[PDB]
Amino acid sequence: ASMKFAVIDRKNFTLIHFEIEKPIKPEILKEIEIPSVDTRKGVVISGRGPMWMHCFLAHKYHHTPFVAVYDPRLGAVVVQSHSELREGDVIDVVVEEI
Amino acid sequence: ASMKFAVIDRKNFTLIHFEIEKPIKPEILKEIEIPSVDTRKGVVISGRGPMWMHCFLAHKYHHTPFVAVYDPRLGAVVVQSHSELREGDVIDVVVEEILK
Ligand SMILES: [Mn+2]
Ligand SMILES: [Mn+2]
Ligand SMILES: [Mn+2]
Ligand SMILES: [Mn+2]
Ligand SMILES: [Mn+2]
Repeated sequence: ASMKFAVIDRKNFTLIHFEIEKPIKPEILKEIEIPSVDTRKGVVISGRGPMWMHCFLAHKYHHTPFVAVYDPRLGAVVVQSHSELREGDVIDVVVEEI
Repeated sequence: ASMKFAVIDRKNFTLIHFEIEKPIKPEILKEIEIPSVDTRKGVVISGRGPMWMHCFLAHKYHHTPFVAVYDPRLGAVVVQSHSELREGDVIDVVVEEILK
């Protein structure tokens, strides 16, 4: 009841947006339940939060063909990948919060 | 000549501070040359940068016993680890950056 995730499926990746409701401590990273996704497809991760929340999640999806992290100015930046894209490639995404 | 790294060794982790000087594009992640460290020891990562820089570096040390990311309010938060600490544990380190 303190952290919501939205998941959106795409031809080429699963998007994960997280929202923080109540303020959080890091212990949360032991409790939190990470959305399960299509492994055959890479992952983009967005949300306003501490870098640690982002990194934690990012590593969590490290088996997928790639992981990218959202930056309002740029899109999703691939930070690691096994199969499809390269570190530093930028997927063209915009995320609107109403 | 756009991104500097400092390394500081400790009994229990290698600290990596990174600094950005020129503004950066994400292409940089293909070039960046990461400080090599004692694998037997975990790693703490401090620096101001985009999430992506943090995550990128963090993942880069993913073999070490753990990786933690510095947060001025809290300390170094373990975000992944193989051997020593737990995700969400907070190493109780203070980092102050002396300006000028
Ligand atoms: Mn794990
Ligand atoms: Mn890997
Ligand atoms: Mn790699
Ligand atoms: Mn691993
Ligand atoms: Mn754990």
